[PDB]
Order: sequence, then structure tokens, then C-alpha cells
Amino acid sequence: MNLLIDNWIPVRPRNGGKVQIINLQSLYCSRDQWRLSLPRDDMELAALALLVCIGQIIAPAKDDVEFRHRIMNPLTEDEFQQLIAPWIDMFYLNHAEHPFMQTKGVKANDVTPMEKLLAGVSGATNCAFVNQPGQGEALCGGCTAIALFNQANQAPGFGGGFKSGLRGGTPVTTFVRGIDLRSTVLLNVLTLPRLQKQFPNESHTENQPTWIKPIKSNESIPASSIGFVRGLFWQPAHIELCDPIGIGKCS
Amino acid sequence: MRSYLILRLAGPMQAWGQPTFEGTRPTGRFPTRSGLLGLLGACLGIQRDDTSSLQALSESVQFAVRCDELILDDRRVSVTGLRDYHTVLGAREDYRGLKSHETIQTWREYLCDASFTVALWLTPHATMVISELEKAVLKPRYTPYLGRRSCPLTHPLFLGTCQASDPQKALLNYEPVGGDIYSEESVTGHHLKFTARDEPMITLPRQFASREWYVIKG
Amino acid sequence: CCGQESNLRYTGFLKEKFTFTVNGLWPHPHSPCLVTVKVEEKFLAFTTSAPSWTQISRVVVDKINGNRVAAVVNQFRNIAPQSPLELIMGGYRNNQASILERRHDVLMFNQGWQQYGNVINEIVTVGLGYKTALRKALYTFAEGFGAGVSVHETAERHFYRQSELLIPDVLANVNFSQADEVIADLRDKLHQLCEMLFNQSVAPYAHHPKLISTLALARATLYKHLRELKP
Amino acid sequence: DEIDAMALYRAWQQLDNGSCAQIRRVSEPDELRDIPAFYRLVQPFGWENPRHQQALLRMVFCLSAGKNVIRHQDKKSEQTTGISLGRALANSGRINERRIFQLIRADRTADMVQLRRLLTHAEPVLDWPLMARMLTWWGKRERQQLLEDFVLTTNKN
Amino acid sequence: MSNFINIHVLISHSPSCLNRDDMNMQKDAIFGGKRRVRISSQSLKRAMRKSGYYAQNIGESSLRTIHLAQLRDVLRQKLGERFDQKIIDKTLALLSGSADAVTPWVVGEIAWFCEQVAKAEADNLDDKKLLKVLKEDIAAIRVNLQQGVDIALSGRMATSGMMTELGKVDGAMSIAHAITTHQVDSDIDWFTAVDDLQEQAHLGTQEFSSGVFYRYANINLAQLQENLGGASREQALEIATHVVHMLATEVPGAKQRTYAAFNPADMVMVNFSDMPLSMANAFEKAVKAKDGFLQPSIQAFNQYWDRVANGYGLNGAAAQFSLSDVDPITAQVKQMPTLEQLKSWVRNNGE
Repeated sequence: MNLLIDNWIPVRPRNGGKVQIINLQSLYCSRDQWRLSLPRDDMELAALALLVCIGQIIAPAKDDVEFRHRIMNPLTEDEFQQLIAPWIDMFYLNHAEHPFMQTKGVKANDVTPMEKLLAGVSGATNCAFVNQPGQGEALCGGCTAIALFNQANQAPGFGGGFKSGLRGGTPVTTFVRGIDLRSTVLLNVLTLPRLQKQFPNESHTENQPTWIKPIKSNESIPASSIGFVRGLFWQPAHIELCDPIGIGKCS
Repeated sequence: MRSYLILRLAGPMQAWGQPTFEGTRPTGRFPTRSGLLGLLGACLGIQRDDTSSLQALSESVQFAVRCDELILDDRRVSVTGLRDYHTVLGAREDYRGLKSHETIQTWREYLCDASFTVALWLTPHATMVISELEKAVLKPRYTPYLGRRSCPLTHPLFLGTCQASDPQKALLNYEPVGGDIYSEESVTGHHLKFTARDEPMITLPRQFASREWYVIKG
Repeated sequence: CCGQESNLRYTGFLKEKFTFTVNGLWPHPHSPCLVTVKVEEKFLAFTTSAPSWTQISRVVVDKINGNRVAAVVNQFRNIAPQSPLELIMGGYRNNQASILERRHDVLMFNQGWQQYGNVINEIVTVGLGYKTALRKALYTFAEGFGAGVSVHETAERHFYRQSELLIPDVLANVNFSQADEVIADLRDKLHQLCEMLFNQSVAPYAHHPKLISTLALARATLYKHLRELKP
Repeated sequence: DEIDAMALYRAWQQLDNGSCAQIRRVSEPDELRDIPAFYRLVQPFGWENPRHQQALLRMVFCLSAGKNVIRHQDKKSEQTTGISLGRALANSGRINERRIFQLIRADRTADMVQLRRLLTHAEPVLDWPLMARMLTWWGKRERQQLLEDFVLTTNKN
Repeated sequence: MSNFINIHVLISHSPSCLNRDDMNMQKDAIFGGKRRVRISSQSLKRAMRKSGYYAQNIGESSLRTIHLAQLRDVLRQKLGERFDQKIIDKTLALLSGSADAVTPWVVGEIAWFCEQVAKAEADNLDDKKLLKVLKEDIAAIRVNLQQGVDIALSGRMATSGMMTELGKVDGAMSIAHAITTHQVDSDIDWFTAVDDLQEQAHLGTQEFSSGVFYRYANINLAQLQENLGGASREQALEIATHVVHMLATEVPGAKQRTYAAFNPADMVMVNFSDMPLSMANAFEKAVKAKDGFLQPSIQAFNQYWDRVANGYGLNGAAAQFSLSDVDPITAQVKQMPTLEQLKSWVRNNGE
């Protein structure tokens, strides 16, 4: 599944009712007003964050003029396709050599349940007692990507030798909110001048995702050398999704 | 490393020549070298036959021109063109004598909503110094104008003065930034050039010779 | 004239009227040749004040009505079928002995130009297509089937000036091998150019209802022509 | 943020005959401010937000032509918008072109009066939320677009 | 003591057509992205130069004549390094049949003639035949020597007979194209021609409009003084006065017999400067109407001045005459009840 192309985004109309699942193009290029809809707020925050990152690498405005303008007016589908073109081969959940936020070829004695990506459902000795079971039985492609991202960002790391994210463990995330999900996502994207004022991109600084150019074991990374793409989508752990089962219901 | 003088060319209408012996008087999209030399040469009190002062000025000075786009009330305003059907009645028939045509006609092009920021500097073989130029731009002796005498300025000719290695880098300190730049001096990153016929051949009145700009896109 | 020195200089000359007639067409190898069967062969000459890119198809593309580029260029087409083209083109536009306009250009084309002529002709005819769309529409505004004012030529000027930025760039930098999408884009930008110019032109008169009628009709014919330009 | 048009429409349709009667007596949009029933009608629809007042005043005023003078009809699934005001006015076969002429050239206030007369006379069938947006802005551009739609419709039909 | 005088004028014209092109359509220009009606630099300047006011106060000035006799000494040692005094005195005597400065176009043309006289001396050409060869040029320059002020102010006539390069005389006054402060709604007149012998029709159209125009001009005092033979600043200021008056009253003549837009300007501001500047950017963002276009235009002018004057370095005496009583301008700009008072103010260098 590919985050830029396929339908993964769980939404319901700003005003409306029945939930449906859209693709990024439908979000960026439509005056339809959307709001996220999952049964958990932390996962909605994970989602929103993911979308914001995505938009931050595909389409930063070139000035405040354009910024305001694009908030007020959706893109044309062609503009979009042109914007996402160079990035598509980086956002495949299941891929041959570069799986999204995963690491190919992981050595593990046993399979970790899906629940361990769902922050809070288990992890403490009183969880089996107070929580409903089965929530990590089988997850959507979306619920999964979103969980993956949340685990490498705002959630605490698994423990022993599982490094936490770039902002430290359990950071607070603060976003500006808009009328719809669209304008929200756009509203938390740094314009090109602010973006390069905050990150001057060198030949010295690696700007490739972690799942394309891997972190070397026990490397000592100068924080300065990490590029905004590499860091926004930083993945500090060695995770690799097992082969998917068939049709059914996101638990 | 090198000192630069920074001028601003802006007004309602602007006219910068192209080759013509006909009545159509064309305009290009940004100031000509002959034009800029003429402007400076005009602030300085340089009569037309003073071939010495002309030459002095020409071999002394070099230009790099940046095209500023207009933003109004936060909407972008492209530069547009204008054609003026311009007649003359009582025009001379010969270069000698007093016989005249009843009416002759010329078409003259102008640039609308055009604004430029120019950076000039001295060459190795200079006969002049920058503060002569600055002093003139601040207190010109002849009336200055953007191309034709019917195009005033809406902004002072003098913008500022600074120093750097590039003309580019010098231009970076004056907004708006992001415009295309045409420099007589090469800039390492950029290979594109723009053919022109700007150079005035002082030895030969009112004739011009080919040259090339270095193009630094924004 | 030169500004250079020379031992001998000429100060005048002698001419007198002389007449003859050369029946037929001499195959001069420096100029393209337009062919029209009503048969009529005639060498290319600047006729209007339009931009140079409107003549490009007659300069680089063979077509057997049809067209015949200069021998020089097709020799070069055979000899170096893997080389780009940098072509000098020039001439006058005249009213008897009077020079109205002088033209000189150095067109550029990457490799594919020898074989993919049809693409070049496509581009040019697309440009002229949009031009005639705008012109037809504003003519409609002017006359009817009337506003009282002709605005179409001025608008054609504006159009042409912006086309100067658009089309040549395409011809000089396009990959003919696969060129559909660059062309598509050109079509779009031209489309919105015609919309913008139409509105800008009729804008000062649309405060009066009677003009808004004819304006609406004109706009109709405009979008008819514009939509027909989408394959 | 944006004004609900369909809600207001249905509200106007189900209004009690007395209130409707009370509103139908204005002869000018601002007179709606003299009328209790009006404020009761538009209170749910954001009257209390100054941004929406002028807009609402126009909407109601046009609706105040009659309880079912403006027949709403949904657009077809295929096309992007429904029937425009001009088009409907033209479709009625009861509206003369000069009426629209003098409409788009009228001063403020007067235009709305004239418009309401045209609506009573035509009983148009149209996409109401569309007309509502139009009334929300109602400037040169919109007046012009009205006359254009009228002209082109009358031309083909 | 600044070199440049700036003149800004706001004038409103009732429905008319003061300037059109080859297609009989009013002249055009885009400014600030919006279209403005234009009156050309040419049209307006001609309006001035061919006026009766110009004729009486420029074409009939005292400084209008250049006496060659009084220019002997200065001429000769400005030309001594190119010509012998014989050839010079002969030439000057030919032209004519105490002073220490001389207008450059004079020096240039005199030089050309001198050259010709020497040229004719070398071939021992008869004097009678010499004059017979250059009768025309003599007449020409004899004319131009009678129109000193005119040439100093406006420049050479389009048919002048000037031969040299110093003969390419620029006007001391530079006149801009006039554009409207606002976007214009143009009108179209539909007329017919009644045939009194068959009144039983074929319509023609003329475009026309009304508008508030911003006229701008500047005067290069130094250049004026120089091209009058070194005349004083007071005199140049006199001339300047006349030019102000004209820019405030003179109106092109086009179609005025049938549209009669005979309007005087409603605002006239004069402003001294080292660098001449147009205030056209006051109207870059086009004026929107509010009880007319005139008041808002004037207001936009004043407030532009307030906003940018000092920053753009327009530090120099400045006065404003205006009929409309809108919100006044900076305390430093002196108000004037009458044009004549503004004129007098200019005449005495601005105090």
C-alpha cells in the first residue's frame, strides 16, 4: 500500500456522518471538508502528524502569498501529481527493498503481537484486567502505518534496546487547527524560506529516509547532519511487518 | 571583496531599445547596457559629443540587472507591454533644409508595471571611482529617465551601497529577492547566457555591437 | 558604416532601370518554399508582424499543399541525424522600398528535430490555434453576427508577447521522443491566457447591459473554440 | 462558518402562515429588522454573527416573495452545479430581458426590490443554495453573470 | 537651491476624448495591473507649446534673441583651437550680415558653419557661390536665433535645420504621459447622419470617457540657464512659473469642439528637488470612487506624499494649490489660495 496514491485516510465529513476512507489526492484537491475519525485521539494525532510531515516534504509554499492562497484554494489534480511524483517510491508499506518505516531482514526469535504498537492497550501489569482484548488482532494498512509512525514519535519505546525517537521519549505535539483536515495539514507546514532557514540542506547532511539509507549500528550521528526529510520520518527501531492476512475487519 | 553601487529603476512606463532603423521603436524586457550607460551618463553632465567622457564611463562601469515583479495587495502583477501610435507633424524631410512632411508616424513600445534593481561596479581599467557615480545619482545634472524622456521615476535612483564577491550576493541585500539577474560578470553556478546588442560603439555615433549577458535564474 | 579604417571608400553609385523575366522557380538552396495547389511554388517571406515561432514550421518541416525547407537544412538533416540544430533565420518585411520591419533570430532545437517534424508542427499550429480563438471571439464582440469598438488586435499583441515567453522555450528544450505532456501543459497555459485576455479586453465596457449581452455571446464562441482545441 | 441555505429554505417552507404573513409585508430588505418574526426565523442561522446579516437579509427578502415562489430543485449528479437564477428566470418564459437589464443597473436596495418582483412573477425552479451564495456576494461580477446566463439561455432555449 | 522643479497636477475631465490612436480608440495604459485612460506626453506637450499663452510668454520673451555680435570673444576662444580668427570672423559676419557664456547648440552650429567656410576657402570658392550653396542653413539658423527661450524650454522644432550633434537640443522640461488615477469605465457613442433630403439608417461609433488625470512634469533649471547663455536662476524660475500655469490650464484640442472638456486642474503642487520624481505610485493601487473620483484621488496624493516624501528625499520647498478642501497635507508643505500665489512662490525660489 502506498500512502501517496492509495486510500488510507480515515475521515468523516466536517458536518457529516458515515466514515469513509480517502486518498491524499482527494484531500488536497477537494473543497470537501473533512475531519479525521478513529476511535482514539492519540491515533488521530499520529495521523495528523503523518499527513503534516508528508505535506512538509512534498509541498512547502514558496512564500506567505502562496501559503494563504493554497489554504484558500485546493490544488488541481495535475499540480498534485507533479508534486508527489518524486516521492512515491518512498511510501510503500510493503515494498521489496524499502518498506515504509521498516527494516528489511530482521532477526527475531518470535513474532511480536500487533498490540504492542497500540500505545496503552498493553504494557502495564493492570492492562489485561482493565482493557478489552483483541484490539491488535488484525489492523488496516492505515491503522498500521499510523501506529508505526506513532511508535517512532510520540509513544514510549518498547524497552530494553529500543531507542526512542528524535525528540526524546513522549514529546508533546502541538499543531495549529483549521476548518477542515485539509487546511489543518497545510497550516502546519513550514514555507520554503522558513524551512531552509531552519534546515540548510548540505551535501554534508543526509536527507534520505531511514528505510532507504539505514542508520549504521552504534553510529554517532551529529544531530546537525540530519535532513528535514530524514528526521521528520525518523525511525529509531528495527521493525518489519509480517505478511498480511486476507480480507476482514480492522480490529 | 568588491564594492557595489545599487540603483532602482522604477516607474509607470519604461523603454529599453532593440535594433531598429525603422519607425517602430521596440522595447526589451529589461534595461539595455547602452541604456544604463546613458542613464549614468545623464546624471553626470555628459554632452553628446564628449566622446572622451563617454568612453571613460563605458570602460569604467559594469552592470547586473534584476527584474522585480510587482505584488499589490498580495496579488502578483506580471509586466505587460504597450504600443503607442505616435505621430509627428512638421517632421523634417531632409537632414538639411526646412522642408517638412505633413505627417509622419512611429510606433513606440513601452513596458508597463516594470521595476528593476541594478548593481554596478568598477572594472580594472577604470578611470572613475564609485562615489563620483553615487554623487551623481544623488544629484544629477541632466534630467534622468527610464528609456525615454516621457518616463519619470517613481522611486529615487539611488537605492544603496555595499560590498561582496558576486553581483548576485550584493543584490541579495535589497528586496524583493527572487528575480532573474542578468550580469556582465559570470557566476560560477550558472552557464546560461543571453545574446544582445547593447554595446554602444562610441567611435561610431548611434551604432551598437553585440554582447552577451550572463543569466542567473531565480 | 563599419567604424573601421580602409584605404578605399565608396561615396556613391550609378543605377538605371532594367527589366527581364525568369519564368519558373529557381531552386535556391538558402530559403524554404511554400507549395499550394489550386500549382504555386513561392519562397517564404515575412508577411506579418507576428513572432518568429509562427514561421518555424515552414522553416524546419517538410510536407508533401505542402512545404519544402531549404536544401541546406535537409542536407544537414541527412548528414548529422544525431545532432541538435542551431539555425539562423532572417529577413525583411517591406512596403515597396520601405523597410517596415527587420528580423533576425537563432532558433534552437535538441536532437529529435530531423525525424519528429510532426511534433514541431503540432506545437506551432496549437499556438496559432489559440491565437485565432481569441481573435475570433473578440471579433465577435466587435461586430456580432456589435460593441462598436475593435479590441482584438491589441489583445492579439498582448497574446503574442506572452507567447514569446512560452512557445520557443518549449521547442528549444522539449524531448521530442516523448513530448505529449509538455505540449498538454502549453495548451493549458495558452487556454488561461486566452481567458484572461478576453476578460481584460471586454472589461472596460461591461458596465452597460447592452454590451453584456454581446459580451456573453462572444464568450460563448470563445469557449466553443477553446474546447475544440482539446484532443 | 458558511450560512446554511437549505436549512433556511426548509425553515421558510414550514413557517406558520401568520409569521410568513408578517414577513411578507416588508417592502425593502432592511425593514426585516422591524419584524420580530424575522429575527425568530434567522436566529438559528447565525443572525447573531454580524458577518452574516446583510446576506441573510437578502435571502429572506427573496424568499419573502411567497411561501413557494422559489421552487428548489437538486442538481443532477453529473453536472457540477444546478440551475442558476438567470437561467431559471429565462426558463420561466415570463421574464423580459430588459427587466434583467434594469436590474443589474439598479442602486442598492432597489435591486433587491426589483429582484423579488421578478421572482414572484416567474416562480423559478433553481438550485437554491447556489442563489444563496450569489446573494451572499452580490456584486458587479454576480450581476453580470446573471445577465449573461439569462442571455445565453434565452438564446438556446 | 535645488536643481529640479517637480510639478504635479490632478485634473478632472468631463466626458470626452482628448487623445486617440490609429483605430480612433482612446489611448491606453496598464498601471497597477489595471487599465487607465492615457493622454500622451506628446499630445500634452504640443498642447502647451502651440498655445497662445506659450506664444506670448515664451515665444515673445526678452531673452528670445541671441545677438551674435556680443558673442564674438567667447566664441573665438571656444573655437580658437579648431579654427583661425579669420575664418571665424568671416563666418559670423556671414550669419549676421560683450558676453562671456554661450549656449552649446550655438557653439555647435557655428562650428559646423565655420568648417564649411574653411572648406570653401581651401578651394578659393567665391563668397557669392558659398552663400548660394548654403542659403537654406543660413535662413534656418537665423530663425533659431530668434527663438531662444522656446528652444531652451521645449527643444528644437521637428524641422529646425540643426546640423550638429550639439544641435540635438533636449527640452529643459520633461513631460510624462498622463494616466487616470482610477480604472475607467469607457463609454461608446452611437451616432447617425441625417440626410435632409431622404430622412426615411447607418450608425457610426465613437469611444469616450471621463476621468481624473495625473499630470507630471519636471524642469531642469541648470539646463535652462545653460541653454539660455548662462541666464540667472531668477529668470529660469520665471520660465518655470509659466510652465506651471500651462500644465494647470492647457488641455489638448482633440474632439473638443464636439465634447468640450474645457476643464481647469483641481490640484497643482510644485515641489523642489535634487532628484525629479513622479508621484504616480500614489495611484499604483487604483483609486476607488467615493463621492466622485476627484476627492479620493487628491486624498491618495496627499497621503502618498506624507508616506514617502522624506524617505524618498524630496526635501525641498514645496507648495500646494487646490480647490477641493480635503484633509490637508504635511505642515511643511505650504498651502496656496490662488494659482497666481503659487506662481509667485515659485518665482522667488520657494519662500
